[PDB]
Amino acid sequence: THVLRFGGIFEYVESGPMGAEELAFRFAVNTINRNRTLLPNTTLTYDTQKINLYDSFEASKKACDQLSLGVAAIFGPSHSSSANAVQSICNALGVPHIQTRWKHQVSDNKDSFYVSLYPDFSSLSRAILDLVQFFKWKTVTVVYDDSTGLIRLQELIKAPSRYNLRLKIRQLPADTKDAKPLLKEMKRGKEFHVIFDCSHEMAAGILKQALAMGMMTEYYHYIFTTLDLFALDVEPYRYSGVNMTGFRILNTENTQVSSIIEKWSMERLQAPPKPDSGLLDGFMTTDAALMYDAVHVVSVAVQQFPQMTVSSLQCNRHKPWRFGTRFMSLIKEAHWEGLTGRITFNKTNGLRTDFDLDVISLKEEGLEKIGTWDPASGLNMTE
Amino acid sequence: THVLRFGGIFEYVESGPMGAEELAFRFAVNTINRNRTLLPNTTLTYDTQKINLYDSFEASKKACDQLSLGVAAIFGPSHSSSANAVQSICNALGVPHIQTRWKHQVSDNKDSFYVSLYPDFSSLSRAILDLVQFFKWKTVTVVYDDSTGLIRLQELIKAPSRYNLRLKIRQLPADTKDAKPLLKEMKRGKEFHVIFDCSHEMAAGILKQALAMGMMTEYYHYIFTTLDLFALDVEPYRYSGVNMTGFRILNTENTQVSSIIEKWSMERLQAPPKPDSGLLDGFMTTDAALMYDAVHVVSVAVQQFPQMTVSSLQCNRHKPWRFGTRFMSLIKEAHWEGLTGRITFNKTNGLRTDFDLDVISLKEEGLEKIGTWDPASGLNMTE
Amino acid sequence: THVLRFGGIFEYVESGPMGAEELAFRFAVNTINRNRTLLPNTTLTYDTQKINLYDSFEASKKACDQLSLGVAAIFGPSHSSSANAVQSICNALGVPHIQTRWKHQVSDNKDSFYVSLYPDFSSLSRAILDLVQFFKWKTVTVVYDDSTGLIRLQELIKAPSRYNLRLKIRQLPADTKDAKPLLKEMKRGKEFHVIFDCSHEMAAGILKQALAMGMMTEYYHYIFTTLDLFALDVEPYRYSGVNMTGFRILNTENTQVSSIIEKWSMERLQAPPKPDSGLLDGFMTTDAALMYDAVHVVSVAVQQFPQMTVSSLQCNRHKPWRFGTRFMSLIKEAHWEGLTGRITFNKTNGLRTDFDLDVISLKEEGLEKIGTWDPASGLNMTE
Amino acid sequence: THVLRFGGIFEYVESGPMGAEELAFRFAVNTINRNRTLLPNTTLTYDTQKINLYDSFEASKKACDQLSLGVAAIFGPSHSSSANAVQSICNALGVPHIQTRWKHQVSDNKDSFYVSLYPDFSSLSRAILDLVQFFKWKTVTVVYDDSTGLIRLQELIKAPSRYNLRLKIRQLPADTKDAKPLLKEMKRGKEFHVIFDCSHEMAAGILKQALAMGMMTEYYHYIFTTLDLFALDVEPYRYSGVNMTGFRILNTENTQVSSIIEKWSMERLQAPPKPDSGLLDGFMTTDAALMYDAVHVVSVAVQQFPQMTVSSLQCNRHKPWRFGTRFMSLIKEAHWEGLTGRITFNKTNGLRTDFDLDVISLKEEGLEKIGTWDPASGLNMTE
Ligand SMILES: *[C@@H]1O[C@H](CO)[C@@H](O)[C@H](O)[C@H]1NC(C)=O
Ligand SMILES: *[C@@H]1O[C@H](CO)[C@@H](O)[C@H](O)[C@H]1NC(C)=O
Ligand SMILES: *[C@@H]1O[C@H](CO)[C@@H](O)[C@H](O)[C@H]1NC(C)=O
Ligand SMILES: *[C@@H]1O[C@H](CO)[C@@H](O)[C@H](O)[C@H]1NC(C)=O
Ligand SMILES: *[C@@H]1O[C@H](CO)[C@@H](O)[C@H](O)[C@H]1NC(C)=O
Ligand SMILES: *[C@@H]1O[C@H](CO)[C@@H](O)[C@H](O)[C@H]1NC(C)=O
Ligand SMILES: *[C@@H]1O[C@H](CO)[C@@H](O)[C@H](O)[C@H]1NC(C)=O
Repeated sequence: THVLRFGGIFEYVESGPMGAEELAFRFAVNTINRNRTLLPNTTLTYDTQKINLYDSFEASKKACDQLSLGVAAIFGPSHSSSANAVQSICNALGVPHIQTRWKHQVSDNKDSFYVSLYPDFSSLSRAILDLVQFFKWKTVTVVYDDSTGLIRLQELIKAPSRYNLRLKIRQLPADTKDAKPLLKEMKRGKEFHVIFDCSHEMAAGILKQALAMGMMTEYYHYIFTTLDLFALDVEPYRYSGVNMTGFRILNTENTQVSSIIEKWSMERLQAPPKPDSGLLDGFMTTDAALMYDAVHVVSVAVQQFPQMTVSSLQCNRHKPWRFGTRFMSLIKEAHWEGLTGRITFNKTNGLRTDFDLDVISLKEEGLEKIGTWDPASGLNMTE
Repeated sequence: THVLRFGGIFEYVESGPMGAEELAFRFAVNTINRNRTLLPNTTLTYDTQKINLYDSFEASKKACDQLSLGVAAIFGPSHSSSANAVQSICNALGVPHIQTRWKHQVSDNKDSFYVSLYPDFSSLSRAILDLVQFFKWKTVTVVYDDSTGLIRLQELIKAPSRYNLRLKIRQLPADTKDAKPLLKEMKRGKEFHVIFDCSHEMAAGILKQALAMGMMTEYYHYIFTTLDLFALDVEPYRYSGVNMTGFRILNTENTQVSSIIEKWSMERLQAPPKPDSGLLDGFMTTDAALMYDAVHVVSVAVQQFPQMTVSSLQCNRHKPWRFGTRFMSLIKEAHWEGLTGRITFNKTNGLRTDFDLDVISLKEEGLEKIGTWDPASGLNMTE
Repeated sequence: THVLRFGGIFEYVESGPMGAEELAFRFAVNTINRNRTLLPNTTLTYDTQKINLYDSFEASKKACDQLSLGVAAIFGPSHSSSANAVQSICNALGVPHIQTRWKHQVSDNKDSFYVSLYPDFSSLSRAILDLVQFFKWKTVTVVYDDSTGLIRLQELIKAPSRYNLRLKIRQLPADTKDAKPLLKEMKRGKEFHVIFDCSHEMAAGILKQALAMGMMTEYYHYIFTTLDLFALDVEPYRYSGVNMTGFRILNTENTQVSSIIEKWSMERLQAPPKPDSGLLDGFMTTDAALMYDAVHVVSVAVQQFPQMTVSSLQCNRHKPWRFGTRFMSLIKEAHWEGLTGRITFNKTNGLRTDFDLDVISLKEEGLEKIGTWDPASGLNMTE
Repeated sequence: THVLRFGGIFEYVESGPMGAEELAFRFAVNTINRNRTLLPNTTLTYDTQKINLYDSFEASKKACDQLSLGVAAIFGPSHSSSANAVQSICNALGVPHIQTRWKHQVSDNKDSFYVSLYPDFSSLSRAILDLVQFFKWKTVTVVYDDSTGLIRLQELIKAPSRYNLRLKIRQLPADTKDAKPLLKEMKRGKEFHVIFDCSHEMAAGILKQALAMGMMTEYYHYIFTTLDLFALDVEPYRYSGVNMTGFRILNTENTQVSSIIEKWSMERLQAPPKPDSGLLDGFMTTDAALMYDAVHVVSVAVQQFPQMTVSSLQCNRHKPWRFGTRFMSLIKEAHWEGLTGRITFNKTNGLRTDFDLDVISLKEEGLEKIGTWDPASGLNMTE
């Protein structure tokens, strides 16, 4: 057999229940080592470690401790500041780094030992621009959460340079969950079409706030850049007539993915979120799905090269892994059809710039897919 | 008494001369320890270390090595990826981290042991917006270089939501400094009023291709976010009739600052003499000036804290510096009349938001000051 | 094999290489000597002399010294006063005088033993007038350098009487090359269509001054009366948008002429262009081309007239040359397809009023022929 | 005693005895010697040679023959082509040259042994411009015969660049006195104000065709740049009501000048002017006056240089004249006052630029003096 171990750095929430990404990582390794189809002899081992996600030194220490122990891959923390340091450590010591969240990559950063399964926001911004094109929008407003959102929507912000759009870029107030003043100053300008660049939780929050204000009508259209739009309590919004739209990468249409999501929902019920939050119950966040997909993709990559040996690399001396370049290359060339559709990393840099999105809009019966999106092909509306 | 040591994580050069920031750090250390008035019974010693600035692991190792011996304050690197890791290390070990270049601040980063002397772009973008309001501009063409530039100037991009401006965001090519297609696109669109978010090295090149494209005429107006506009060889452009507004925080109008600049030029024994870069020769860059001011500000803060003994801190066992809190508080509330002017740091965060800018513009006799921008009083552009 | 001597007077260069005209004369003599098709049973030798080009006494003394030896034709100086003196001497002694530069001949002069190869500025100025008609110009500013430029383009100056133009004649500042005040006056007068009458060196200087003055835009159109427009380094102006226009008599399009130009450039190896001069390196000026063509035309003329034993001509005795009349008639009626196209001398006067010009213009890909001009056919502007 | 003789080169004529220039030269030579006040012990002797004025070889040979004999100074030919050769010979041999007619000056010709008594056509053109500004002209038609007229009236032609004058440059037909087509073109062009740069005989002819065309009305103003306008037969136009205007340097309004002119007219009894020519009778043209004044200027210069024993310079080998430099300085520093008013030579040029004109216009009588022009003050229009 094998004692292959994957390193995982996740958020530390002592007061609350276990995190979604870490629980999905455990679920994925359990599925991999239980299903007698992938990695028959190899059995995955847990090396979960918890950090605060906002202290790069703690994450660096945890990653160095993991690499000192037997670890074949690092599943990076979902924060830019921590993940940058973690991938720098991994690149220096040659261990592959896997990221399941978007991190702003510096153009001059010469790091090669990292692959991110979150869809690249260049392609996602192109998809949002294609949505804006399809609706014949002229004057639009963008409402982002963090300054990095401007980076996440640069291919859409740059559109008026070449297009005839009219961006009215706004931002939700920081350190405050109240989006009421922004909506108040937004209604005065008659902003019919709005693009929201916030997380699904705060997207639901601002939707509830707008409904309390009576903002949305039959004449208001919303596009959400979050991929967790399907996991929203849209029942208060069924017949309101709002033209809500968004993207979704979790391939819930496939029966296998649906069964996996249902098993996730029934297994993850120790401490569900509060019902008065605006999110459903039988749902899987796209970050958990991407963690599952990442574990499976790394399992596929290691399957083709079974002669690996797990080392005890130390951070004190830069010792590249004996098999770190080959494993990294196979991970970058690994293809797998999983929860978030087809996974294919770009060869130039390790990112998912080729993915299959589904455009889900608010019909009269919940949120239903109205087409697909493929970077090679473009918008594929069928209805 | 005893000697006092400072951190010196700087750029690494293969075979060329030391960088401007490193030389400014050394020059400042020499200035304080050669001056009787500043720290009479105290000697300043430098511990400069060279890194790639794009290897967060290398920066972390250098910071840990410096803190393993006596270092009282780390003047961290000049890149976001490395500066974040060094800042996290300094916060964990309770040593002040003084940074002289801009870096995106995460909204949920709980870091208290860091001071930035770069004029906060939250205020400098407001200054650019005040200029474009002064010139009665109804359409601008904000042009940036790196995606982080969007994070830099966000208070200027959110202007159409409150003003009647028309922004056309554009990005310079990343493959090479060949902006001729971009300048041709700007010329075709009759976009005369342009804002450049670049560096002086890149701004000089962009001006060169703008002259090559005939874009420097009596109709075009360029506003530069660079604070090194005075360091541009504007002889070919001064007679073109084009007015190129900008800013300058380096208080070159003062006589002590001018003398220090002259000494800097005299001691600069290795400068690029190539007559094709578009930059002048006898001028101190704003980054070197900010590093000089950083050393001086930390010197002033040290003078207010006698009996401060520097200990040896190990990254393996997280043990905060005993004198870190008092020294950090003294650095935060430190006022100094340095080369960049008044140096007062904000109290809530560590950023420098209150600074005295000097708006400059290009006339037939060169680049000359045409006013002064102050956050408290706005633009005092009355000549 | 009858021997033959060709007299020539050229500029005296105190140091370095000799003038381009003397090099062209020597190269043409060598080419005729090595070619057996031209002048088969004969030979050509040269008797080059050097003068200041401004001392008519020196030119007269050199011409008399050459006439003391047996010379068949004198290739006189390229300056008005010295050329006039040598032409009078040759007309008195009966030997032909071959001149390749424009020189004002007074109306009542009766000299017959002289022929000119420079395109007469009564047909060429008519070509600039035809270009002005084609461009539909209504306001034109003619800018010349020397006082003899008005007498040169007199047919262009006398245009408003017979057409509808707004000539605004201006003169380049004498004793200096800095035309910044003149260009500022032209810009203040909104004079966008300018016809420059200056040498290619001064043309390049004025182009540099206008680029520094912001006059290199799509608004400004410059017509150059110089025939060496191909020798200007238009790298900084091709992308500006100026539609620079001019002529080129040098038949560079031909393969034989291109081969001869390449041979001349390879043989030159002398007088490298100044880095900031603004001219090109491997291009031959039209003056050297006309000297080469003059030697070839006189070789053709003497080919048709064998047994011409050149005798000694005494200036003091003043005995006309025995073969002078018929040899000069043959030169005047000679025909030759040389470097500067077809070389046909007028019958009434010896000037060259019949020539083919290649109207070239500046595009984004450099200068390239855009039409053809012929005194009989007129403009044939077809790109 | 100390005998000094002057050499002169004039026109060769066969019908008339000798030209007016030589008449004035002989009159001056045999007047100064008789007047014992000027040159008490130095008899002036004329050495007259006659040339074709269009053969630079003949003029050069005659000048060399004269310089072989003892000659203090050469009174060069009244042409513009042989005068250049003679002045070059004089400069090379270091002998003063005196020119009484205007010839085109090469910009870079380094000659310092010539003085031109003809009022230079750079102050005369400014006088014409001041005269047309005084009359408040807007449409001006410049007419000339010799192309060199463009070089002469270049300051007048360069007027539209500064002011609003609309110059319409025209040229009289060459080799033909039937100027009717030009006058018809004027009639069809409705050109009312004309500036004639033609000789007095040609001016009278042009006035004759104008009267034949009925163009001597009250709406037609004629400015004549010629200084011999007072010599015209204006009786047939005296009551025509025209506004004919010109200039007059020949100070006829002086007792001594009037007596000298009367004596010259009395001596001129060999060839009366043609009765049917439009010219007066018994008058002295400005060229003869300039020659007479030139001889007196040289006499004043030699007054202070009484030791200049003439030499026997040969043209075969150039030998500078020992007395040439100081005699030339005295020539250029002689403020003699004669028929053409105050005679002062420009130190940096040698030409006469500071002269005193007297504006004359047609009235009920013949050409009364209506003003005075000086280069320093300006147009002193008193009338
Ligand atoms: C909103 O607009 C979309 C765009 O076609 C449409 O499919 C949807 O039915 C609309 N919803 C309404 C009108 O409630
Ligand atoms: C959409 O996708 C299908 C298959 O996924 C493909 O055959 C088709 O060409 C695409 N485009 C359109 C417009 O249907
Ligand atoms: C001069 O600067 C002003 C800014 O007040 C600008 O509006 C104008 O276009 C400039 N003039 C030029 C570029 O000729
Ligand atoms: C602007 O500056 C001038 C000169 O420094 C000063 O007199 C004036 O009071 C200032 N105005 C302000 C600060 O509002
Ligand atoms: C050619 O010149 C005209 C001006 O007559 C100008 O309008 C046009 O743009 C020019 N063509 C170019 C620059 O390609
Ligand atoms: C212009 O030149 C072309 C040759 O390219 C010729 O065919 C055409 O006839 C010419 N047009 C004239 C002479 O009008
Ligand atoms: C002009 O002529 C008058 C004639 O009386 C004279 O008094 C005056 O001094 C002259 N000059 C000026 C500048 O008026």
